[PDB]
Amino acid sequence: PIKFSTEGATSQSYKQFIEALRERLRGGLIHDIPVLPDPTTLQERNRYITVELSNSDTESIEVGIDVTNAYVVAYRAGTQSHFLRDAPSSASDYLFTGTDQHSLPFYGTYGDLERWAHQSRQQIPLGLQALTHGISFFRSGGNDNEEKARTLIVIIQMVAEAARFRYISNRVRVSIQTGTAFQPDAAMISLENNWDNLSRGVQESVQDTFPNQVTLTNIRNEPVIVDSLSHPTVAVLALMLFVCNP
Ligand SMILES: NC(=O)c1cccnc1
Repeated sequence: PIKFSTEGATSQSYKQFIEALRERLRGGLIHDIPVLPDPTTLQERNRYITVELSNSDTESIEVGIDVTNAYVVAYRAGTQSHFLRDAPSSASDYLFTGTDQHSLPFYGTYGDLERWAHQSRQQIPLGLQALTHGISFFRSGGNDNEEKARTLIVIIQMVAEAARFRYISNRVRVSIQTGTAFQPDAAMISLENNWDNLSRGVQESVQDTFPNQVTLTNIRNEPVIVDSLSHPTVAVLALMLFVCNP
């Protein structure tokens, strides 16, 4: 059980949490870049992990994560757990099996979460206070589905996206260090939207060239063409989705 506490959290305690998560998720290396396990050769008993997100010794939740794609597929508060509508069928066989499991009304995608939250990622603040607020809300068991979706958007980005992208983990680090919430910039959003694109480019590459060019967006809304392993933005990839072996 990997843990992160918001009580007196620091840039360092958050970084160590993300590092521990990255170490558990890594299935291997491709072109020196960590990659998640190949789902087709992964044993189901090794597929799902739990992360504990706590505000104090008395207030904590857990999130269940699919190691094949780093997706949050479920969360738990006490004796009750809740699974995303499109959770893999096997997720509930391994996660929170000693709870009453419930199906959430929305899919775990940004598309549906943003629809249910009535807010885009760009509009939802991130940082220690947003995470603290979300932990309390899930532990309280409130049935507001709009806030459930917003809370997952926060957790997903501060946990899963941070694990995937050094840019995002560092941005959240800065937020905790400075105690200043932030909204995801166009660079952060573009990375989230192109994780599988970048992973595929790296792994299908030939002579350091991506079969297909990936188009990212930088901080100032300008397109940045990415078609090779040497491209500076490629360094921000901490964990890749498995697409194919070389
Ligand atoms: N459900 C998730 O963890 C998720 C959703 C969208 C993008 N990345 C992760």
